Amino acid sequence: MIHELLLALSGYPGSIFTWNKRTGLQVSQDIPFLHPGETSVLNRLCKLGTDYIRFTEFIEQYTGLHGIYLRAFCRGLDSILQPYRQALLDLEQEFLADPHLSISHINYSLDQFHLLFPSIMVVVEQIKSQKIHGCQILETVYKHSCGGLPPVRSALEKTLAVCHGVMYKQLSAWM
Amino acid sequence: KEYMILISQLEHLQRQGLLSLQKLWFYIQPTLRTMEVLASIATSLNKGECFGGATLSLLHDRTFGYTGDSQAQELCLYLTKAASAPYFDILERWIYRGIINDPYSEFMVEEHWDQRYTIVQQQIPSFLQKVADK
Amino acid sequence: VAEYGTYYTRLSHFSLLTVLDSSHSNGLVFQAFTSGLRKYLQYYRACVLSTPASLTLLTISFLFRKLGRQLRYLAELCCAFPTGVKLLSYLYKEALENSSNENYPVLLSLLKTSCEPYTRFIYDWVYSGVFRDVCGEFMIQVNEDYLGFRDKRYWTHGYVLISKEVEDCVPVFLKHVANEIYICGKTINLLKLCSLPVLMKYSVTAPMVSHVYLVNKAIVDYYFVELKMERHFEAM
Amino acid sequence: IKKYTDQRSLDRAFGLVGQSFCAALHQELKEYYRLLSVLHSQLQVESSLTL
Repeated sequence: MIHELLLALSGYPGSIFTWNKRTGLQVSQDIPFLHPGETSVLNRLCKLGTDYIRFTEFIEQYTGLHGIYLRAFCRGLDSILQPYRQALLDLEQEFLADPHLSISHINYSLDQFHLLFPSIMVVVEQIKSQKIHGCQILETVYKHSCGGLPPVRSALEKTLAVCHGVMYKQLSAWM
Repeated sequence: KEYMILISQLEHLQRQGLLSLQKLWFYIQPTLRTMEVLASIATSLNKGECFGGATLSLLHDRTFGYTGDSQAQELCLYLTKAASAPYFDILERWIYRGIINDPYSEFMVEEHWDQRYTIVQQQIPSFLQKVADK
Repeated sequence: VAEYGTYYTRLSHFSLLTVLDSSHSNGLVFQAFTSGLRKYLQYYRACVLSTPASLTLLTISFLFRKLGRQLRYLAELCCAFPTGVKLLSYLYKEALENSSNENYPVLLSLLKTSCEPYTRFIYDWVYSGVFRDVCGEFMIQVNEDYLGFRDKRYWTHGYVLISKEVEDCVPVFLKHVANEIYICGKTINLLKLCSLPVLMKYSVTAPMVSHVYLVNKAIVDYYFVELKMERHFEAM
Repeated sequence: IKKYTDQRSLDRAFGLVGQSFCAALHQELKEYYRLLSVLHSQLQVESSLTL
């Protein structure tokens, strides 16, 4: 389970964790010698690694429409994956400390992330449905860091900060 | 010889293996580009068998064909000028004493009413032909 | 991550084939891109030496998350195939862009090394008259020296780019200075033989303005004492 | 060079210039010995010991 759940969490397909394109990555239903009860919470644990590779695809499309602020929004959001990925490294040594680890601590470490990750997905989704470019992103992300939820307005403040720097490229050379 | 010193200091770490195949190879990476330009000089001098000043002109084409990588033509530039160091000790003898002694002639000479036209270009200078006339 | 290691064997495949001890028709400038390119390759080699400890495949893939975005740009700019002065404009375009804040300094690093042969033929052409390009790709001129004409020392000398008429792609911009290193390169030897990528752009400009003015204040003196031009005007 | 210093024997044979010629080759015989002490002193107390 222990290394095997870190790599379903990265979003990459497993055999036990089937990818169906209709739903993203999800645990396959009713697998024998596991009570069905523990898989329902497990489906929710897959939902943070599903939206995370619905996230790298928003990166890689514009890295490696068009807009010089699109890839500036990519470097706004990568530091939000920075505490995320740091908690992926925080679970690894816990499993060397003891390798009889149950999934209830794993569920607990990820509840911080559960209200941070759909709120950034909905943000990029309104961006890609209005087909925005340039400086008129910064006002859409500003009234989004006007937002509630204290983790999430800070998250949306780092995404605000990087593409305000590309505004500063222009306004430093113009003035 | 100067390469062999650095290797014997690597051989002093090599008393037991703490160096992998990559580790010593990483020290040879800046030196890779160096060792192949000294190869191309050495084989070009072995093939045509030039002598005197036509060697030094051959070394200048080697400076032209490498062009770019200015740090590593700079070393072979010191090679063609160290080669011009015996070409300088023979040169002063024709112009400041007259009496010239060359080992087997390495600096062009033809010794002198009139007495012969004279022409001197036999070894060929490594610069333009107006210097041979002068 | 095997695919991440596949773009490292493209760089080393491209650098060993663009050396000019295997060619002498391809650009000097084309060689000059590799002298900077080989410094990122050894940088990789100490970082591959630093990947242990690996307790999982994530501590390493996340370590190269940052180098990954960059390697995909920095690998596939080569793929088209830009060569010569057209490659020197292809890195300068990419150096004008910044967006990505770690793909910006490596293309900045390449730009300083790759202009080294290019810039070399400039300062020698306006201080002595020797344009030392006679080998490899890029515009080769030596100019058709005439002593029979004395009218600027020349009567044939093409332009410095003999089909496009353009010079480009080095700090300043060379869309003014280029037409004037032309006119001063004829006359320097008439004396003789009978933060931002835009910020650094504005520090080169005034030096390139200074040397043409320094060369103009030598040929103006030469004119006054040797033409006696005012005397010809008076006589006309 | 070691046998050639043995050929000059007799101080006066035919030529004074003859034995001064290999008197020089006896000075340059000696310089090769002064080396061998310096590479020897590493060996023990008085590197990587391989040939």
